[PDB]
Amino acid sequence: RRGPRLKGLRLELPLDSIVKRVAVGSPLLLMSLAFAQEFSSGSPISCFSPSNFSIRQAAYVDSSCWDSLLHHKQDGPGQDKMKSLWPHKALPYSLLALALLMYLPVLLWQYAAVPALSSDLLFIISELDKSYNRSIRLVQHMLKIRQKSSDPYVFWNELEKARKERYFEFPLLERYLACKQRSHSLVATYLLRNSLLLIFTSATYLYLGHFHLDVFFQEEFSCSIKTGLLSDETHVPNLITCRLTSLSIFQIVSLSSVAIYTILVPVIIYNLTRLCRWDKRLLSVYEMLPAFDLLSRKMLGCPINDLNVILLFLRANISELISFSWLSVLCVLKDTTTDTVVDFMTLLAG
Amino acid sequence: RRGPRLKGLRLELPLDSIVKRVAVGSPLLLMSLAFAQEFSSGSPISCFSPSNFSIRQAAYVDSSCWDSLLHHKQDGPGQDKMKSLWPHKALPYSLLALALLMYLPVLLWQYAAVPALSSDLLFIISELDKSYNRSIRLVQHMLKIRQKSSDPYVFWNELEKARKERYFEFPLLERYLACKQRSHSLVATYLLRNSLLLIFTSATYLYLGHFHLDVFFQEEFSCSIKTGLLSDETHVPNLITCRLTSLSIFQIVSLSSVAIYTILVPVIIYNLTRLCRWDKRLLSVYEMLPAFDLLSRKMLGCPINDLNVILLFLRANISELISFSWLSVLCVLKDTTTDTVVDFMTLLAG
Amino acid sequence: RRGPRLKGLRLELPLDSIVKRVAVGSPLLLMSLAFAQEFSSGSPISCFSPSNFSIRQAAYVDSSCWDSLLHHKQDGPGQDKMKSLWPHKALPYSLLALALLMYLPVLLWQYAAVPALSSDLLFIISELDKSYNRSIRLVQHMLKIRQKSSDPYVFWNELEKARKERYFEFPLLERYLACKQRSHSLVATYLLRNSLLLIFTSATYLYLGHFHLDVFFQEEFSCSIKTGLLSDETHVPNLITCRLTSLSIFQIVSLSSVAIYTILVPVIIYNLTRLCRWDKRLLSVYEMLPAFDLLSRKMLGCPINDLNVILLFLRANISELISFSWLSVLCVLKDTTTDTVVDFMTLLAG
Amino acid sequence: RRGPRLKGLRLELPLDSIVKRVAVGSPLLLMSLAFAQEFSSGSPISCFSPSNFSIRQAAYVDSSCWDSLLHHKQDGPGQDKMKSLWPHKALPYSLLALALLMYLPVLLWQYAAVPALSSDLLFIISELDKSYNRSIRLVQHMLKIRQKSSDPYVFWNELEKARKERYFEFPLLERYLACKQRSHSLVATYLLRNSLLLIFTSATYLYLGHFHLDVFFQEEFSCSIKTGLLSDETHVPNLITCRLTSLSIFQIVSLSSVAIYTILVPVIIYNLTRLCRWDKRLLSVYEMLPAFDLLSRKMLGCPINDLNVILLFLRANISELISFSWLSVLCVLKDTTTDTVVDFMTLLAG
Amino acid sequence: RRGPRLKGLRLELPLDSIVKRVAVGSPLLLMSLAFAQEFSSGSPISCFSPSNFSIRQAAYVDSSCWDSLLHHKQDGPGQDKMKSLWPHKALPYSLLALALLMYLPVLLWQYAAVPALSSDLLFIISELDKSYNRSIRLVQHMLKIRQKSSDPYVFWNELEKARKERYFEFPLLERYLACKQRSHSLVATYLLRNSLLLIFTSATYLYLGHFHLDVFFQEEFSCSIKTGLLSDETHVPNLITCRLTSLSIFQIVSLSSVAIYTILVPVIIYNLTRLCRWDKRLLSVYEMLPAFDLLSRKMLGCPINDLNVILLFLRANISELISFSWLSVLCVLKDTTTDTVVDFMTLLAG
Ligand SMILES: *[C@@H]1O[C@H](CO)[C@@H](O)[C@H](O)[C@H]1NC(C)=O
Ligand SMILES: *[C@@H]1O[C@H](CO)[C@@H](O)[C@H](O)[C@H]1NC(C)=O
Ligand SMILES: *[C@@H]1O[C@H](CO)[C@@H](O)[C@H](O)[C@H]1NC(C)=O
Ligand SMILES: *[C@@H]1O[C@H](CO)[C@@H](O)[C@H](O)[C@H]1NC(C)=O
Ligand SMILES: *[C@@H]1O[C@H](CO)[C@@H](O)[C@H](O)[C@H]1NC(C)=O
Repeated sequence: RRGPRLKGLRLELPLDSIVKRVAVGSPLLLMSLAFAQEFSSGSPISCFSPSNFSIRQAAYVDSSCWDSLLHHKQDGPGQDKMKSLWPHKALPYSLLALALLMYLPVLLWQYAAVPALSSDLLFIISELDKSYNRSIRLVQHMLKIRQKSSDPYVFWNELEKARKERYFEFPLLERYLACKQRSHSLVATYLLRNSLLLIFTSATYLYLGHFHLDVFFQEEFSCSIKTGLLSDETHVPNLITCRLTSLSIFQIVSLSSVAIYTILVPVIIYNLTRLCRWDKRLLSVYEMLPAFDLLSRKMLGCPINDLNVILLFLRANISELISFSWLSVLCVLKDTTTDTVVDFMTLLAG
Repeated sequence: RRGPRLKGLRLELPLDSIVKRVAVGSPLLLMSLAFAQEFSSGSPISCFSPSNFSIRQAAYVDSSCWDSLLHHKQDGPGQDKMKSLWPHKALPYSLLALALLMYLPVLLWQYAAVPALSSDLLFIISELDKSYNRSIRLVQHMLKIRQKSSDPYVFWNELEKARKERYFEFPLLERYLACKQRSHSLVATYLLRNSLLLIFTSATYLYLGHFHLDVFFQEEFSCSIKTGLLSDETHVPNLITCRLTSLSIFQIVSLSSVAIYTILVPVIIYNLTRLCRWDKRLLSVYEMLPAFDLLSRKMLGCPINDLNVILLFLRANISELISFSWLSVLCVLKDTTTDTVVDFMTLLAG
Repeated sequence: RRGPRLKGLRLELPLDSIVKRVAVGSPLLLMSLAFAQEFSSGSPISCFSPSNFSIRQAAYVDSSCWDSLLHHKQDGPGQDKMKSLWPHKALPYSLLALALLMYLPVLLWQYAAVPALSSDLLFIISELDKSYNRSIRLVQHMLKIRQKSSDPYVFWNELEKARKERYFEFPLLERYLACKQRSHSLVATYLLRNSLLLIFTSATYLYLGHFHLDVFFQEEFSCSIKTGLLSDETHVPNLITCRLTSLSIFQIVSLSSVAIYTILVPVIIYNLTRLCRWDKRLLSVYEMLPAFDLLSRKMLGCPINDLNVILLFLRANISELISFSWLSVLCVLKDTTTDTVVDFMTLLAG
Repeated sequence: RRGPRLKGLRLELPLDSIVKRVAVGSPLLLMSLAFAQEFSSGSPISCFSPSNFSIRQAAYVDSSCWDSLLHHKQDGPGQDKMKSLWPHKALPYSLLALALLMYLPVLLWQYAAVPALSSDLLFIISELDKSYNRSIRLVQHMLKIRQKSSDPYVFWNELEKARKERYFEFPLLERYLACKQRSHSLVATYLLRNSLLLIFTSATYLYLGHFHLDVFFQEEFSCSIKTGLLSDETHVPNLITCRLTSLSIFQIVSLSSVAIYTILVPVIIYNLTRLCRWDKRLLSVYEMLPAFDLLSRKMLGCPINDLNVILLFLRANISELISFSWLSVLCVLKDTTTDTVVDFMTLLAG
Repeated sequence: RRGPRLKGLRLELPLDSIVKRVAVGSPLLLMSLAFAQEFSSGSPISCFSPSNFSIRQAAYVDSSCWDSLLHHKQDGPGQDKMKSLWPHKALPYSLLALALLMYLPVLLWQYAAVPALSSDLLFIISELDKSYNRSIRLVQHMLKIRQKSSDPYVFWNELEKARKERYFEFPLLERYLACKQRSHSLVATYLLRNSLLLIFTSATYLYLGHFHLDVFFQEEFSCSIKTGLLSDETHVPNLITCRLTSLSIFQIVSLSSVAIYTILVPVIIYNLTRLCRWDKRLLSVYEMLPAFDLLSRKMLGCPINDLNVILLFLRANISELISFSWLSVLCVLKDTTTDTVVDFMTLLAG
């Protein structure tokens, strides 16, 4: 029971998982599409060499014109003195670099803030289960006392007496939360991961703006082979002119990546903003019970605190641990009420 | 028992599962067929270049004419000044976009309304099994009292006394259903998912009506290569005329998608209408027992309510849980009768 | 025990399963063969273009003549003014449509009549095992009474007394069968599924008689390319004449499908006939036992009733459940008899 | 223990399993070899067309001459007016038909005689284990009386008394075997399956004798393309003459299939003959045991009875069930004897 | 414990398994290599046709010359009037035939001598474990008697008395072994399997000596195409002369197979000779314990008896069953001793 609970513990908020998967898979899918196009077309570019050229000579011209992009510029009939067509060649490599960059912050978070968070979460839930049991066991005596005397004054007095009984409030958790309220490691790692994601998105925007808009269309370009030693060969032409077939795929890939990351920006902004605000209905729900009372009194402090991230993970987990299904219904009963404690105790016993 | 039961709980209905599968598989199947045709034909189009052109020059003409669809229009000998043949090139990408759009509402529903619904279903069934056990436990005393006195007046009086005994009616369920009847999150998500499906179907209709009917046949088109820098090349022709071989596949894909989504429309309309009416024979069947009676008196309210969706999921689930295997036969016995309670109690005990 | 039993419950039948498998596998296998032939031949058709045509122009002619089947009708040199050769191109698509049509009634039956039948079978067998145990429990007292007095008059009197004892006859089963005898959902679904199978078989017959017999042989056909915008090109011929290589595969596929469905027709007719008659030796076998006696008195009514389908499934299942291996031997003993009950009781106890 | 025994029960004998496997594997393996040759050669036939013909025209001639086998006869330079070369084209299809035909009787046997045989076998073995236990339980008293009195007269008298005690002889088994001696379903299915196998073997012999010997060698054949519309084409030759490369593979396949089925004939003859004779040493072994004595006295009748098949499967199964390893040694002891019963009882107890 | 022992029983010896694997896999590996060479070379042979021949005509010549090996001889420039080059074509088929022939005796042995041997082995080991336990249980009394009186005369007298006690010597095993001494089925099957292996090895030697040495080198051969109907074709040459590329692979395959089977011959001879001699140190080791004494004194007759095979399998199995690790150490103690019995008894007790 315990071990399976530890394995099922969540250390990555459900919403951020989709962002991780998208930001790490989209460049990979685009790169796979680029490779598929490259291997389907046979040749990345095709050139219009004279009829005299044999098949081998034409293949040599194609290869030398396609491989001379990273090295020398090539100019089409709509451009200035020079235009750089290199991004056509360095597209899959840039996609690999972008995928690695996007995966890097995930690795940073996992290696830097998985173990402490796991330990804190497991310890807190282990304490909280028995804390809830101990809080519940007094409800029977509370109900008997209420039945004996119906006035509310005695009820409030006995509630105060139970609170002061010192049989609970777990001074361990009080000190632990007091210490955590000053810790900043988890918030630091979270904010750093989000900021890295945003910085890399801006970097991709800059890359696709500086190096892809200039040659976005660039239908054809006039290559040359005489730059090498074979300048005394009159057989070859001077300015063999040709084009590149994967231009449409390049344009698509670029636009698709831009759109995907524009979509992803606001999600990351919301994820970062989640820390600025303390986790409000649930707070009023859990304030009543002494077990959750201790951790609900810390909202006076600044929102940016390690406990805040721990609070987010507790809210994410407790939704499925099992301990949440009861107090929610109990507080729904309280809200509906103009008896409730007796019904809650009966349900818990059942 | 509880574990496997909560694993086996269904949260997507049986009928909507087929629609979800179809609306995401059909576009993928059509895309796979398009890619298979592309890689089987070797080239997407073939052009009738002069005999002087070598193999490499002919391949260059083919590639430049096939890649100049998204960029420039091409006109056949039956059209107006201009006709756009770009939908031929952007078919698989549009199919991918449509598949993602159709899959989006499923993800929205699963991320937005799976956990609350799961918790509500689990709590309701867990309480309902105990409610049924407690209710059936009193049939023995009912039988003894009925045997002692045969008149129906005493039977009715004792039935009222049992109802007022207060040993059941579970004030938890009463207040839970009262709260649910005002909630609108589940109905909102359901209606939003259905409306998204309808809107995306209409969008596909518009896309295939605007950008496929104009060039539905468009056998051939007249391409040109002189638009580039090689406008001084007298060797090449001026208006190389050629065609595209995947026209039949394009026409099929379009018609097939239109037919599939026309088929799917009415199913989604029925799914949306399901909420407009409360789930009648089963209602009369389950009204008798006190356990199901409590949720059977909420029919007065507006049909649109969170409880209605939960009612649908309970009806879908109880049909296989096991709890329904008895009351149906008991109410069949009641219908047959001009003793029945005794037979039902004996069957339950057995 | 109960779990594995309900997993092993059969809800299709041993015979109709083979028809279900064949009616879907045959079109799929034929389509796979057609695709294999298409990808092995490389070119679905080959045309006899002049020697002047280069390789690219010849490939263009092949593609344009093969793609102009579904759009225009081509004329062979043995025919009337015009003949339609489109079924050659639309063969695998028609096979896919036929496979989907064949699979549709199976899905209808599974989604429409699997759950009610499963529940009815489960309840009936669960009650019948206990009924058999209770019935056999009295054989000991019957044996003692028979041993005490050897005359047959007292034996018959005690048999009547046991029948009237009211310790069995399970009024639940009586009313359940009475209600079922009026139900018609299961018979309706069964008849609808079989009728859909027959209608689709007739539709395939019509399709292969209208659109395959006319062009069954159609060795060659005279194609044309000047219909496009190369009508002023004197280089091309006027009426390039050519043939299609997969003609034999087409002929085979057609004949094979016709034969397979002709074989399948009588099986479905027999499946429909199975409902018109109640299942006779087994009835005389099971009449004696009181538990089986109740369900054996309902044949006075029309054979077309919901209970009839449930009776068929009971006969199909009980053959392997275990509850049948004994009564068969007991009734074999009864037939062999000119003691038997004592031997049966001893065997059951052992 | 029981369930695993039921699963491990053999229902197809060990010898006929090899014939079943071979009669289906051989045609499938030959078909796979034919397809491998077809896809390795690239062209099923190659033709010697003039040098003027381009590559496309030569491929057209090849395809039209290879596809005109099933349609029109082709004559080689050693034949009469006409010879039919169709069997070259319809070889893999004929192999598929033969494989399906050979698989059909197996399916008939499995669907028609598996369940009754399984039920009879399981019932008989379940009764026989208890019968053997009861029979051996009396060996202790037999040994005691034999020790008390050494004369053989008292031994025989006590043997007769034990036989008449009526504590065994299981009247159930007697009546069951008496009923089975008249049943003919199992022998009918067995003989029908064997006769179907023999008939299909003879059919293959006829097919390979009528349609393969005539054109067994048929090196080359003179094709023609002018039969179509292009009879005014002076360019093409009149009687293009060519050959087929897979002739050796065809010859092999034919000879191999003939040899395999000639090998299989005698095995099936022996399988059929197995029923004509009752299974003798084992009968003398099992006659002594009272449990096996009952079925031993049933060979007075005709060997062709249902029990004969049941006897064959009992002999096949008991060899591994466990109930055979002891009585064989006991009867070996009896044969060696000029004490043995005491040793057998001690071994059984141990 | 028992069942796993039955599954782990060895029924094929450790040495003959390697011979089986080699003799069944070597031809398969050589066939795979031949097929790989065939599919890597593209054309099994290449011919030097004139320059006038187009590509299609050259391919036709290649195919017609390669396919005319099994039909007509081809003569090279070093040979007599005729030489047969067919073995080049039938090499993989001959390898398949050889593999099937080598696998046949294995199947014969497994189908004909696995069940009886398995039953005998399991029965013998089951009896022998109890025999060993019963024999060792008397060592305690033997030790007590030896301690009471130290003289060897009383020790020998008590040993004889224990041997005559009749509490062991298991007349079951005595009679079983006496019967087995006359059985010959197992030795017959073993000798037949070995003789089949030797005969098939000799057959391969004959096949490779008659049909491979004559044309072992045979670099080239002069083919002809005019033998058909194109004898009036002046365009074709008369005696197109060409070679075959897989000659080296053929030579290798042949030499490798010869070497492998020459290696395998002596191993099979040793396996056959194994039966001629009874298995000697172990015989003296087991001559002591009464459990193994019974089977040790059954060696007086001819070594070729059924028990001999049973003895071989017992020796092979007991090495790992567990029942041998003790008596070996006890007899080592006996050999080392000039005390040994006392030490062995103390070790057993410990
Ligand atoms: C074509 O070839 C000739 C001779 O090889 C050469 O003189 C001429 O320059 C070539 N054409 C071009 C455009 O270079
Ligand atoms: C064929 O080639 C010649 C010279 O290479 C050129 O003048 C002519 O225009 C070409 N014909 C076409 C139709 O392009
Ligand atoms: C053959 O080619 C020449 C020149 O390319 C052309 O004039 C003639 O029409 C062609 N033959 C046919 C049958 O079209
Ligand atoms: C070769 O081609 C010429 C012209 O294309 C034709 O007249 C002649 O008949 C052809 N040769 C044969 C054998 O058909
Ligand atoms: C070359 O071809 C011509 C005609 O195409 C033919 O007459 C001659 O015999 C061929 N050469 C040889 C060596 O056969």
